[PDB]
Amino acid sequence: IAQARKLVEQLKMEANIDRIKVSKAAADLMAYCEAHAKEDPLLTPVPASENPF
Amino acid sequence: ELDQLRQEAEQLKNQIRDARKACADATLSQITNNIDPVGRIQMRTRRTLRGHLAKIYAMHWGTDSRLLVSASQDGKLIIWDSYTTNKVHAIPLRSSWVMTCAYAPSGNYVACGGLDNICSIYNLKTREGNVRVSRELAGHTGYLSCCRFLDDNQIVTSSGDTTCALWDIETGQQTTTFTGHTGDVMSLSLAPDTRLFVSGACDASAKLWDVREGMCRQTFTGHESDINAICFFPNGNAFATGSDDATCRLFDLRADQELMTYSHDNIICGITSVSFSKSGRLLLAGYDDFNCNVWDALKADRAGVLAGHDNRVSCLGVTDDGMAVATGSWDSFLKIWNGSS
Amino acid sequence: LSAEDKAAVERSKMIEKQLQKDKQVYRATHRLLLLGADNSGKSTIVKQMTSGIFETKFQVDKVNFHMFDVGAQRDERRKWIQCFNDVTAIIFVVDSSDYNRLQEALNDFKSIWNNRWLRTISVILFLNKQDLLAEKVLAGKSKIEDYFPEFARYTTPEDATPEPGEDPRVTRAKYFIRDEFLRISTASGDGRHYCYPHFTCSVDTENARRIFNDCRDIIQRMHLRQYELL
Amino acid sequence: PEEIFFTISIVGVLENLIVLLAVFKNKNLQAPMYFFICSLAISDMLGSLYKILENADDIIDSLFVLSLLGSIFSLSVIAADRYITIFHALRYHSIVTMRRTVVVLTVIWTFCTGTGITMVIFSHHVPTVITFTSLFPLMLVFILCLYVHMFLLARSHTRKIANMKGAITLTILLGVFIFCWAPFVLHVLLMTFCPSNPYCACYMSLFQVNGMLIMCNAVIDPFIYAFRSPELRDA
Amino acid sequence: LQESGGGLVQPGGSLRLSCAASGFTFSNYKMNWVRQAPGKGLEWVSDISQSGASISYTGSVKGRFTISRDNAKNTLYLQMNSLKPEDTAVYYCARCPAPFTRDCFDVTSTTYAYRGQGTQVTVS
Amino acid sequence: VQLVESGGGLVQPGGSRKLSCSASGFAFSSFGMHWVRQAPEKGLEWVAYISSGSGTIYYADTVKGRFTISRDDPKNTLFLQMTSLRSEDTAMYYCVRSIYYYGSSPFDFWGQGTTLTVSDIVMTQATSSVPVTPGESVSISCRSSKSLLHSNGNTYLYWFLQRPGQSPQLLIYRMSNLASGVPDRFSGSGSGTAFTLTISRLEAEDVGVYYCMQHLEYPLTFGAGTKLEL
Repeated sequence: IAQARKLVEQLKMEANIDRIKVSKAAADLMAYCEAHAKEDPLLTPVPASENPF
Repeated sequence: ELDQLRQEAEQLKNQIRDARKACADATLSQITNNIDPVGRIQMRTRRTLRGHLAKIYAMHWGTDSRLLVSASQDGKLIIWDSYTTNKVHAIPLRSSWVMTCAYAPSGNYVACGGLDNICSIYNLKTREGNVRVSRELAGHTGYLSCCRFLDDNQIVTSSGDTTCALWDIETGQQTTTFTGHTGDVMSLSLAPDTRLFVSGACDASAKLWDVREGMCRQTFTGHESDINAICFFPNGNAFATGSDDATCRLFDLRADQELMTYSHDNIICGITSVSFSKSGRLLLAGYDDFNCNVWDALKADRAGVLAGHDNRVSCLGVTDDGMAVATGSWDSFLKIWNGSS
Repeated sequence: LSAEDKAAVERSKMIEKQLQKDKQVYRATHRLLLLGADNSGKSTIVKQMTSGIFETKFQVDKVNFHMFDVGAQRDERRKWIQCFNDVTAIIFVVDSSDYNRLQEALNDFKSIWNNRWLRTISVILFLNKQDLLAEKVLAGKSKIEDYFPEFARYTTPEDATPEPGEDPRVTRAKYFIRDEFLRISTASGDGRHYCYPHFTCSVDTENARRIFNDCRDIIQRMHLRQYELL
Repeated sequence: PEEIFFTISIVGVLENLIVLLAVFKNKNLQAPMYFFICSLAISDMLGSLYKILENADDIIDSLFVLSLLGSIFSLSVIAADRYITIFHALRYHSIVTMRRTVVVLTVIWTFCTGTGITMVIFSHHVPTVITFTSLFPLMLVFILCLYVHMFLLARSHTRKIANMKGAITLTILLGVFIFCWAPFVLHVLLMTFCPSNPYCACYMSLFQVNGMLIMCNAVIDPFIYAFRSPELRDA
Repeated sequence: LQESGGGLVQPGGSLRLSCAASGFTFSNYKMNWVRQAPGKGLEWVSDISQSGASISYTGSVKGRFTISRDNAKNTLYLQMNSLKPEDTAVYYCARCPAPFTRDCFDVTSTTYAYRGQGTQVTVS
Repeated sequence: VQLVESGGGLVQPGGSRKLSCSASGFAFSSFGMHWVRQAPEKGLEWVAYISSGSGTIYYADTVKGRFTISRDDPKNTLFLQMTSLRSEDTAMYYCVRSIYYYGSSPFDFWGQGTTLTVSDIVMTQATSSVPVTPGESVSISCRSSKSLLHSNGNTYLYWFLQRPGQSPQLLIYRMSNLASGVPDRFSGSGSGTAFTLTISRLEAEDVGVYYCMQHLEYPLTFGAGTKLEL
């Protein structure tokens, strides 16, 4: 009844989003990883002088 | 009519599934078949932070990537100087059962909560010298499971009760209540833009919310059991969830599908805490089998193991400068891991 | 090591000393977890021995005991029962007169006994409202064998030691109600934990002494197992 | 031959080396029982280096007692710790802490070193026999009256749940101690009771044989009193 | 979980309930049968493990109804032979929360996630 | 927060007096405490120290033996014994509060002091006096002998303002960080050996004498002060 109406409204509200292609979505993450690759100490180790651990 | 409403809901769900299937032009695995995999990553426990008396449930870094808060079943929130393994504050808690803790971005406050349905806010920089409770946040009907500061006055909570909340600390009211889930909300991560946030709630469902509007925007249903952790990718256009079904998955807020599925058949144990590195190339996940693993986000290759904990890892966080990664576990220890050159 | 860093080390050492005192107090305390049902009269035993967790404090023979009754929480427990690993024991109070709900009691008890994080945790059964059970069969309008068919082939076990003034049928039924739980307990556990049955009424007050005895027994048995004399 | 016994000595000391490597590297096993285990292992070192000394004549036997006193006081300490844990289970974790453990584990070596250095004071005297032949009696009665009494309760608990696996671990921990150390104290007694018997002379002609045991027991003591904890089994 | 296959039947009749399972790694989960009667709450009925060899019943249906598993078809069954006026209830097909576990906690809870819609079964 | 000191005003050459410093309004047991004196018309001079927990105690070379510092945490009182007094001991003695952890503000509170009458890095503050008019930026320079930087990155330089009749205040600690209630006007910048303090807009409440102090290693020493005369 009321719960069914609420579920229908929630589904209708979330069913109207204009999604984009998945390949572009994954290309965004790979572009981010390529862009910020040199500032990832765990991915690429740093000289021990700078490292405080 | 109940039957008519159910039929309409089924039709809407089928339409949503078809729309989701339509946009899946290519997979991340196919695109990453050419990208260079990362080598075997080893981290070697630079520091070990002893002092808790029982299991560690949660921890949180400061925005300076040097201070560190940790919550344990003892009833303590110890703030550590990670560089010197010192101890700057030892906060005696009111309820021994705490499942979450957080560190305010400004460094002035910390939060903690657990079975007591309260998010306690602690003030760290007082004129009288000691730490004190500034505010107890009241309304929930279930165990608190994750709290994350937005500003020094706004915090967001997640409870076992099918509800997340957005509080105003100076007053003590729920400025907005989120009421979309069916199960128990277990995890909560704030997007870097500080306008949207996500949660997984023990019903194989992950839901992105809008802080201002207060309406559930998306609803992702790719898993098979309870979601135990969630973490925003640094872009703010993705998040990753580990679940009791021993699987991690990557969801994108735009595509509205799952991008990858992190699963080694040898792994039968669940997943308990997930964090990311800075570039997003590394997906660190705690598992119940006494160790954490360093997954590769884009390529989905199990390219690292952090096996130094004698019990189940339960919390895992990475600094804001990407220069340290810390794990706490039910062995009452807190090891600060780092790479070597 | 500058002067201010030296003073910081000094402050950390003082915090460590306070933490060591807290660790003494923490090991000197044995924690429990009171499970049950709405009608189990678990609060009635609490009277003798939005807040989501209650806490009962009691001392017997100068030994600390914490009892955490779970208050304003929902029905599901698959997530917050994980928090009670590394607990000395679990107390499960059962109503013995609601035969139409004893089966649900067993179905909760078996999950509690088989939980992965409760795989080394003993349970102290306090079958409650035995006086209320007495009338149920004495002026018997309801037959147990309807809900439980296997009451036919069962009879009173020899090791039974009832107090004087009991109907043999009353004892045969009561020990059967005692026995399905033990059937559940003995099935699995690999000897790492055991179940301790007790018969409790609202008038019984030795419930603290019984917990004392069973906790001492549990610790004795785990130590004897690691030494392998058991 | 000497070579086989020496190789046995290195084999035995390697076991203590790996046990101490397991300790202080697994950050979870800092309970006093494991510190008493490592105290047993240190006495195994000090007893096996005594055989290695065979490869001054006074130095060749000066440390024979300051080590074999540690390797019995430590065993007694383990037995008393276990008895206190079983029979005072609730009031143990609170009372016996790693502050009294430190003082006990220091004083046990302190008395043994004192006895070793006072051994030379009365070397060719009767107290060097009497005091040393005290050890086997009181530290067999105090290691019987604890382990057997624990058995008498591990059976009273097995009934409610004479056990087959109780005797197989009581007779080992006790008979190994006896059928290793008893011959040496018996010889110590015989160099007071029969310096004239040709049979006793034949017995003393096997001094090397009776030393072989008392320096091989150091590769069974870590095998028994040490590597039986479930946590240390993987380590 | 699209539970269906029941309905009106005369006393002593025969029914075969079906539990349409859709994509949750069917061969790795403990499963149960739970029915709620008018004026009553939920109650566990039967239990079959992932191996199809471990079974458990209540006593009220112990010798009368049988549970079964269909791993290849990803389907659960429940056989009816000897209904009685005490069996008038809606029937729900439940799933254990976590895989590869022997503990199932919240199958009969007021609100649960991994449960079927419900199938009506009435005795006349 | 309030520190008040007590003592005596007249004493004959040779003899002893006992001072006091009663704290009221903060966690005294977690704060290290200092003593700083001031000749009738000269600068400050550090004279003692006791840390939190009463573990580490320092002293000045001028009073190395005849002065005794003490502490009473339950009573919230700080003590200083002064035996065999001399003419160089006629000063106004200040009770100074200090804490040390990551990111603290040492020397944050200064009491109002007590009078007393009797019948090593060197830091200089040349240009003692300089006229000031409101609205113009003023920079006060302070010089040190050794580099005040330490390997951990700190720089250990403190600035104080002593208004015509008040008690000193913490303006900036470690030459860069502002204190709790100081206006945002005040700013400090240095080199390692040379230092300065920048007041952007001189208000009528910014007059007095400015003092620079080092905390790199005990003993702690001050400059001669800089008077900004209206």
